[PDB]
Amino acid sequence: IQRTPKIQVYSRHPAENGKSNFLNCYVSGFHPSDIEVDLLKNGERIEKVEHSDLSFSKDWSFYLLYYTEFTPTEKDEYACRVNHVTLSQPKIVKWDRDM
Amino acid sequence: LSLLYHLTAVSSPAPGTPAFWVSGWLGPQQYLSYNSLRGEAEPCGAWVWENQVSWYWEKETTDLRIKEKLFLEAFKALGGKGPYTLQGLLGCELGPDNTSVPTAKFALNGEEFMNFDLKQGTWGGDWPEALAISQRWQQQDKAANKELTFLLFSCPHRLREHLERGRGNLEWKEPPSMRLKARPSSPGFSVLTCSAFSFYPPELQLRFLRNGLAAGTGQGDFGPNSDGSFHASSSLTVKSGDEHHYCCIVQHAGLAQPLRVEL
Repeated sequence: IQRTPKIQVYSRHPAENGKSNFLNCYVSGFHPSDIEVDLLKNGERIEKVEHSDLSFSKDWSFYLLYYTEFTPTEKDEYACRVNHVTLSQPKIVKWDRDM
Repeated sequence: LSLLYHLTAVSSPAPGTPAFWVSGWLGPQQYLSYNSLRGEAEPCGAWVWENQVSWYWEKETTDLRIKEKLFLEAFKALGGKGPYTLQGLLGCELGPDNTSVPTAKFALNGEEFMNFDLKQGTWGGDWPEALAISQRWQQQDKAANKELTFLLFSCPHRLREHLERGRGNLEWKEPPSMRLKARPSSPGFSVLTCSAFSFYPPELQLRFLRNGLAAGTGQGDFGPNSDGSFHASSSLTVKSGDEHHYCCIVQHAGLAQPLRVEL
C-alpha cells in the first residue's frame, strides 16, 4: 500500500510571546517511509530543526516528529512543509497557535 | 507490559539513510535506538542513566545484528525489483500471571503477511512471499532457535530488569497544561479548541459541556513532544454568540480529579 501523511503542528508548551519554546511537526500514518519535512518561518526554511527516529504504529504506518527551538511572536508565522510520493505538490500546514 | 521492538528494513534506501533500523519501546516510551550505519544499540531519554548489568547493551546489539542480516536476506528471496519494505513487531507482555506473552508479527510493503508460530518454531503466512522468506530464514539453521530464545527468554528477561531498575521512569506522571480558545470561522460560527500540553502517560480525555449538559468529545488530535511527553487537542464548531456557555473537562492520571476549564 501507499498511505498519505497526516500532519499536525503544535508547540510543546502553551505559546507565550517572548518565552522560549519548542515547535513541532508530527507526521504520521504514511507509507512508505521516505518523507521530506521542512519547517518554515514566514516562508523561510528553518536551519537547525531536529527529528526523532522514524517509527511505526500498530497498523504498520510510519510516523516521525520534527522539532526546533524557538520564540513565538504575535506577528511571526510558522508552518510545516511536507513532501511524500502520495502527494502531487508539497503540503504546507500553518501553525495555529492553539491546535 | 510491554516491551516491543519495531524493526524496519528497506530494499533501496537513499544515501545517508540506513537500510535497517530498530526502536525498542517500554509502554509508550522509547528506550532503544539502533540502525545499520552505526551498527550499535544505544539507550534513549532517561534510559541513558538506567543502571544496567553492564553487558546489557552488548546483548541488545548482537541480537539486533542477527536480525539485521535476516532482514536484508529476506529481500534476496523475493522475486520482483519492488522496491520492498519489511517490518517486524517483536516483543513481549507480562501476563495475568508471571509468564510472558510473545508477540511476533511481520508486514511486507505495509500489509501484514507473516508471523512466528511459537508452538512449532516456524514463520508462517498465506503468501508466496511469506513462504519464501519463511523457508529462507528456516534454512539459516540457527535462526528459528534464536528467534524462539529471543521471545521466550531474552525479551521477557529484559523487560523485568527494566521494570525493576527503571520502574520510576515508567510510573512518571505529568499533568497537562490546559487552554481553551475560540476563533472566528464561518459567519455564524466559531471554533473552540481545548488543547493539552506536555502530559504523560498518553491516556487522556477531553470532553465539552454545552452548559453543564454533556456536549460530546469534539474532533480529537494527538501527538508526541521531543521529550517523550505528549500533546492533544480537540475542537468543536459552535455558533457565534453562545460560546461562553461551553467549557472543557480533562482527565488524566497526573490529576487528582477531572479538571474543568473555561475560556
